[PDB]
Amino acid sequence: MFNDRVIVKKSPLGGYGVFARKSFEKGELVEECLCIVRHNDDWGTALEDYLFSRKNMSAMALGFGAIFNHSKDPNARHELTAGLKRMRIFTIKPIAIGEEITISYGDDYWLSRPRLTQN
Amino acid sequence: ARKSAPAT
Ligand SMILES: Nc1ncnc2c1ncn2[C@@H]1O[C@H](CSCC[C@H](N)C(=O)O)[C@@H](O)[C@H]1O
Repeated sequence: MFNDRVIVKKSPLGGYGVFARKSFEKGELVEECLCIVRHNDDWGTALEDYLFSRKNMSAMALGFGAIFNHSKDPNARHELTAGLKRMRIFTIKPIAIGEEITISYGDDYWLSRPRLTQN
Repeated sequence: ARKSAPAT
């Protein structure tokens, strides 16, 4: 799974992660993807660890959106439009080829999962 | 808790 900007491959952080295929400048757009949005309670349990949420709504990012791993020291950030219809991943610093691209899931994601170890 | 969703 890849495009001109990134590639998906095994990550040292866990499972699969998104990596830079080319160098990125600070503030450059890494990925823009559409999201499927529905009330929080309509998602079952399958995607509990993947979904993004705002208030009573949750969104499942398509494209590479749901594959980005988390880091306490991320090199990218994510934002979702009103209605959570689209998500954008922007770098917050220069990223070199081969470097994993990470975002911040937010504290509660991890605090609510004490059995899971954060890398 | 699910992931945060920062506003634009
Ligand atoms: N910094 C980190 N440390 C440990 N696990 C992480 C992590 N960032 C992401 N993950 C893993 O990724 C999950 C969310 S989905 C992200 C893609 C996932 N790595 C995969 O292969 O499908 C988390 O719940 C966790 O299991």
